[PDB]
Amino acid sequence: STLYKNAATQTERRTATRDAGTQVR
Amino acid sequence: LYKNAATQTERRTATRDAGTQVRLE
Amino acid sequence: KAVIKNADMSEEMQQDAVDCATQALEKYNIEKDIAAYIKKEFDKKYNPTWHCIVGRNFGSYVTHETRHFIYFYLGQVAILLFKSG
Amino acid sequence: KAVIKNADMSEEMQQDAVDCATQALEKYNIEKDIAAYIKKEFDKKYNPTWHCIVGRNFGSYVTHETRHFIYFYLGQVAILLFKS
Amino acid sequence: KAVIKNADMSEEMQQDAVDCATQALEKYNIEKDIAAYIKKEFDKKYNPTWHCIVGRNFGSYVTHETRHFIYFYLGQVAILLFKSG
Amino acid sequence: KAVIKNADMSEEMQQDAVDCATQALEKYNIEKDIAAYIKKEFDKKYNPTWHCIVGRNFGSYVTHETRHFIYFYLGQVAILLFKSG
Repeated sequence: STLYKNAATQTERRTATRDAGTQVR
Repeated sequence: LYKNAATQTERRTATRDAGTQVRLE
Repeated sequence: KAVIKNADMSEEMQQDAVDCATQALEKYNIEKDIAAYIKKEFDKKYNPTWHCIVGRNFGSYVTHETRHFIYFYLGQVAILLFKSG
Repeated sequence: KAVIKNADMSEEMQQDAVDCATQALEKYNIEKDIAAYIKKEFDKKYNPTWHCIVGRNFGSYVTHETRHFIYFYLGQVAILLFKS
Repeated sequence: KAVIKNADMSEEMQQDAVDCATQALEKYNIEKDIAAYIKKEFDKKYNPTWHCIVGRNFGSYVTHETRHFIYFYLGQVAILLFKSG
Repeated sequence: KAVIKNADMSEEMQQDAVDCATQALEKYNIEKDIAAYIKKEFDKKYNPTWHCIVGRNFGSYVTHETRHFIYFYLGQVAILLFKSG
């Protein structure tokens, strides 16, 4: 009748964050 | 019979503010 | 600014989930309180029973009814919402 | 090093959660894999269906079968285990 | 008198950063204190936690939350302001 | 050839920052690239998130997790390394 699945999640800090480099010229 | 539940994390990372000044030029 | 990381859910229920989260995001600040609002709203509109996990660092292994799972980011916070019987 | 924040489950069920969780940490390092290791075992020791959350910063509002809820701290990581 | 070199933030927040920096330059002389004024106010008006670097010769590699980064020239000094944590 | 100006991190982790900095200076010449090398290496050995500022003229005001901050001179350059977020 009703179908159930297993599922797993993990948080990655990256998804909402970006790396940035800056150099004074 | 179902009951509701609420959980919150109390883990506390200690935080410090730091200032630095470099004048080599 | 919503990114669906994983979903097994109707696009309308998916859109409903993010909309429900945004409002929960507007009014409440404690992850437990955010989660409670979400689980309650989804328990009425769609039949019980739902569970909601809100946080920035957590890992999960759950069992959910099919077409009733979503794991997504709104800003920097992850929302796990699913139905298990 | 187990401190239970809140619980509605039997004392052996209280204790069993700690043993499987402590052991799982010895074997695994990623929170998702820790949760999978424990949740599978708790499907066996008491029958399905169980759910497990492993992390250090998260809030949850769940609905559980009565006498089947636990939320506790192990070291720096919180483990939420319940049956639905 | 402000040249914005790179940004991932709202224009409303962009102008606020430049306005806040101008005020810091009016009151303070040491780059460390200028940076402190901006970071503290940006922790108040917008949520913690912010970090600020002010100088004429430095290189940086940081990780910032999306929509919360700005790097601009004000006066003779480069100002880096972003939120991480 | 490092002078530790200020530090809140393990004497063992302090040496790694200095050791990693020596390698970063050997491999790269541009301050931005030196900073990138340090932040990445410290992201692997210790968990994210790290930030590094490399330069000779700058002021900074940052917020760091305790026992994860170091500020030192290496060669002709000052290096700021800290962990937040």
